[PDB]
Amino acid sequence: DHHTPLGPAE
Amino acid sequence: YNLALFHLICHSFFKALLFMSAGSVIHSIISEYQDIRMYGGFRQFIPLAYTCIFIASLSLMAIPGLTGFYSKDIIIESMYGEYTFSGFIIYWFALISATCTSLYSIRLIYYTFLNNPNSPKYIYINLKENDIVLITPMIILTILSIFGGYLLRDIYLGMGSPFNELFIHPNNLSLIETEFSLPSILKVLPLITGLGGGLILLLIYEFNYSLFLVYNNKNLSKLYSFFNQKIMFDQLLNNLILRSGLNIGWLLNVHID
Amino acid sequence: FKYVRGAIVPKPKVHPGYVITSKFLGGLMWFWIFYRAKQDYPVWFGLKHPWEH
Amino acid sequence: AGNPWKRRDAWRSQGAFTRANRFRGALPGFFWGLGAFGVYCVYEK
Amino acid sequence: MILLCIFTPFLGSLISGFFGRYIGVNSSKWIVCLSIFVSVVSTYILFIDVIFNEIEYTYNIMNWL
Amino acid sequence: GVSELPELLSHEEMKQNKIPLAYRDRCARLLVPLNKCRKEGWYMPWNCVQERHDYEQCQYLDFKRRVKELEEIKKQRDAA
Amino acid sequence: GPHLLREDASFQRYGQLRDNLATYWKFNRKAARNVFIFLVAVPAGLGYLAYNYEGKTPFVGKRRTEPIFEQDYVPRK
Amino acid sequence: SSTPSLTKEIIYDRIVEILESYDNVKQGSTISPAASFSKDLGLDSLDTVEVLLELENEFSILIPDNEADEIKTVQQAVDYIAAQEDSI
Amino acid sequence: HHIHTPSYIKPPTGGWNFTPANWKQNTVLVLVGFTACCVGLYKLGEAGSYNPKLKYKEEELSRWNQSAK
Amino acid sequence: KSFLPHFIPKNYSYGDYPRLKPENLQKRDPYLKYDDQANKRNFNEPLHPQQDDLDMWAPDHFDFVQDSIALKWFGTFFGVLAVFSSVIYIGGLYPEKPANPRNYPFSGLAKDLGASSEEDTLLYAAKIDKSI
Amino acid sequence: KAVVPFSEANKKYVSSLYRKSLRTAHDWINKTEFYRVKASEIRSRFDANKHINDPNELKVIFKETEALLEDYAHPDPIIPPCRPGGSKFERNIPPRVEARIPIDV
Amino acid sequence: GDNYLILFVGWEFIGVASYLLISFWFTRFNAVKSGLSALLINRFGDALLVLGLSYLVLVTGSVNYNTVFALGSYLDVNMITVILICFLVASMAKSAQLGLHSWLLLAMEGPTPVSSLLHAACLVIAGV
Ligand SMILES: CCCCCCCCCCCC(=O)OC[C@H](COP(=O)(O)OCC[N+](C)(C)C)OC(=O)CCCCCCCCCCC
Repeated sequence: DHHTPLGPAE
Repeated sequence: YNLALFHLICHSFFKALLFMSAGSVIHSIISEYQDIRMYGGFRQFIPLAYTCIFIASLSLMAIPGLTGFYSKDIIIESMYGEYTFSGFIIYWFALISATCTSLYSIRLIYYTFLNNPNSPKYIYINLKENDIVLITPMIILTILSIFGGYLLRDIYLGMGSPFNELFIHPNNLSLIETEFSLPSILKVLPLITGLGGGLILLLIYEFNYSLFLVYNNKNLSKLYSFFNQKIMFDQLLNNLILRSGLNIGWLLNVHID
Repeated sequence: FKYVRGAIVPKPKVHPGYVITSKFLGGLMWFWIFYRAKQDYPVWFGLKHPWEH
Repeated sequence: AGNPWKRRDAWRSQGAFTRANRFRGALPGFFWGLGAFGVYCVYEK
Repeated sequence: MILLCIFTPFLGSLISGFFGRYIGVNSSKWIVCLSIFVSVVSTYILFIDVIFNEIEYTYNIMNWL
Repeated sequence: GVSELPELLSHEEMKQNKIPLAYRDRCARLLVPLNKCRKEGWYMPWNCVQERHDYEQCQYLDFKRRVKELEEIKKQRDAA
Repeated sequence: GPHLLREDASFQRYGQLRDNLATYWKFNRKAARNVFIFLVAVPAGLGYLAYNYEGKTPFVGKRRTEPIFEQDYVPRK
Repeated sequence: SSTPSLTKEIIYDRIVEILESYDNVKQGSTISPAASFSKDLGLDSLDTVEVLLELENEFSILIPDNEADEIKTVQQAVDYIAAQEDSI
Repeated sequence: HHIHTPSYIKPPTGGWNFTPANWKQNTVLVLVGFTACCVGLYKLGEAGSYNPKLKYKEEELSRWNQSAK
Repeated sequence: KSFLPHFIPKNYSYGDYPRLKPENLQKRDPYLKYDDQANKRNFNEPLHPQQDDLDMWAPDHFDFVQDSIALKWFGTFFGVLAVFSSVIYIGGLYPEKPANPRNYPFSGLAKDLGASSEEDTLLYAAKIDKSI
Repeated sequence: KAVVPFSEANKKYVSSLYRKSLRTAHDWINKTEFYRVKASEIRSRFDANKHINDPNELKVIFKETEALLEDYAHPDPIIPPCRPGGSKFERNIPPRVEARIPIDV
Repeated sequence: GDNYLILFVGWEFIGVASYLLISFWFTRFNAVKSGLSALLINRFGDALLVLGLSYLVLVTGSVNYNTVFALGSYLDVNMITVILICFLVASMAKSAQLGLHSWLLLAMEGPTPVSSLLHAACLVIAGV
């Protein structure tokens, strides 16, 4: 899948 | 003004649908082509996209009973209802545009959906409809392109309906002679030319396509090239108006500053 | 996945939801055209005035 | 020879792309519109 | 009701413009769609009042020139 | 059931009914009920069918009156 | 600093020339034609439009004193 | 879901179908990845052009002249298609 | 997938498919923020708006025309 | 085939600045590698004195036909639409009005159209219904 | 430069000329069955001049060929979307991969 | 907007937003020059729209719809013609009528949702 990783907390 | 506002509202429905259903086809083909010459035989593989284009085109073509019919037929007939020199000239321009509307709608539908496949075989085994989020607005606009004009017609086109924001001078009221004085031949003339002309165009593609190999005839090639290059207007604008506009700045820069 | 050489493309296996929705919208349009034409073919084509019932 | 790609172009006019299949269903739900209209005409009576 | 129809899409523009980094791709799209829909329902409510009941609305924020 | 043009509305009754200027003519009497019916029925095509047909026929008679006038005008122009 | 721009000699030669076009300018017939157009001809054209209509356009609250629409219609046959 | 990517197995399959369906290939001529156009398949210069124009149409690309002249074996064609970001 | 260079390019709109780890937490705050003063728009609009066709009676306007005559 | 845009000098003299034939960079082969692929430029290529008129950022130069041919075709088109207009006007082929144009009571609604008194009737009046 | 028939530099010039001939046919003719007829007619015209020794004949033919190709050129050729000139060309180009150089400004 | 100046604020920012939407894929050289083309032709229409508003202030002293529309019958025909000729030129640029229609097909460089919006119930209808 794309499984776009999540970036750091903002 | 009342006819213009009503046709303005109706056009926003079935023209947004046509753009939406065009983007549906472009996404569905895995090569993401936008050239109808690389399309063909799409009707089965994406039947829902075809239906939206079909209904939207018929609405655009002012097919009787549809929303484009209640807003566009009256505008074209109002040109003849003016009974002035300019009104008569523009009636034929509008009539041809009405006929050309059917022609380029059928040509767009044939090349994309009804033609023999021009794309690779791999494209057609992967040609699938898009998700429901894409589909949902198209269905909502599809219904608006069927009924909407009939419901809203009396608000904007009804005789005597108060719309004082759109002021019409009493000397300029022509809605009545438009509605009562035109011949019955002109009431269906846009419908005959569009439907009759569209069928003739469709037959030539399917059965007698050798007439559309216009590269043979040099006069046809020049006439085809003139319109494909958009009356050569973009060339004239860039090569003459924009080039000389920038050259004036250069001459001022060189010979003055 | 595997590619099959020479095999022709048959009629597609379009999901039933796509086909039925397409035929409902198309049938809705054709019904409306026929329904409107029946009651307005004289009014539309100038063969009868709207008040001449 | 004559049309060297003739065997390659064959699929473009066979299967789903015959003249019958391409134009079959070109009017979406046309007879369903007549059928529902027919029911309306008979039910009105 | 009139301020809802006009300025709600402008709030959707700001949120996806400056807070897009903080709410992510998925929620930014739908919150903007939420702001436009509020303008849709507000417009339809005003359409009945204006066209069918001959009611005009006017909100004068402040002087410009 | 409109056979001939109705009696003309007075100037004051046109101002009271806020009739559009372009429609302050021989048929303004039949327009007052129709615009009253149109507003109540949300201008829907099925609501005020009879009142709409009556007013449309009135403009048809006003039109045919203007057809007769132009024939009359041409006769004076032809014979002068 | 750390020379973050990759200096291009042809860019520098081209840019240096565009700044120094005045050195090579010659007041020949071509230059004289453009000087006359930009500094004499065009200012004269605007010069005569400005003083021709100096105080000749009282357009504040200008009224209509003539009818717009014709009263009678005359057929063309 | 879109087309499930494009691996060299699919690229080779869609290339063999071109050569199998191109009768100008000399009789016999086993179609192998290391097979050349001129020698193994007996294709001259103009026939090589026709094969590579069907190649660019199959994967929906446009092949430059500087790179079509260097495509002389099936494997070199397969490697070229896989080396194109927009081959579909 | 690709390389988005997200180490130092952090625009207000996100920069190439940016969804922070705590996106659910922030989304509720923004939805609360959006809803809170969306009602504020409604409360202001109902107070400030008016009907310009009902501010002056037709009898008041007849006197204006005659007096200005 | 391919021709340079207008206002491009055939010669120039700017001291020791290199003299080169003007090359419209918009026409360069886009399948070649460049140090600046978007601009189709290699590093340290000499620039024409008016290179800003002969690169990507300059207005696009359409060259399918010559400008005169495009201008001749452009005039030919609108000339037909003017001959068609002129044939009908001089011959008077447009239809006559089927009815006398609309007229209104109250001296053509003169009072309702901002007329003050009898001196300004025809100034503001619409077409007058002479038949009461 | 002069033309030497049967040379390597002649097998690339004719091959490219044949590509532009077929592509122009493809742009003009949008039906596959009709394109094959025109594609074969173009090829047979190449076969007729295939065995020519005299360069003074080839340069007359080569100059004439470009006259036909330029005259028959489609004003709106078919271009793949991600190729130069396509509808998706240069769309969402991935950014350059290079470490940022810090500066004190 | 209750007056023409407020209309002009929306008129300009439609062109601003159309510029950013057409050139949304700004690494594409074609989309970048198409966004500029749409902005500059519309800004040509804006320059005529400003002149019409300046002439409206000169003749009527106001830009409010309620004031200007009450005076329509009593104003000089030439003054009325000048203002609306300026409005006509501005209308051609946004509605892509002949003469200022070249940007319309360049606007296809934007994403299809932009086309579905700009060309249906938006900028192309502002001139109308
Ligand atoms: C009526 C007034 C409206 C005010 C509020 C509107 C929303 C504000 C959006 C701010 C965030 C933003 O767009 O700027 C930040 C984004 C960043 O790009 P990204 O999508 O994060 O991709 C990141 C990938 N890069 C790095 C390749 C882009 O854009 C840009 O730098 C793109 C350059 C154009 C600048 C756009 C400025 C628009 C200002 C409008 C002028 C009137």
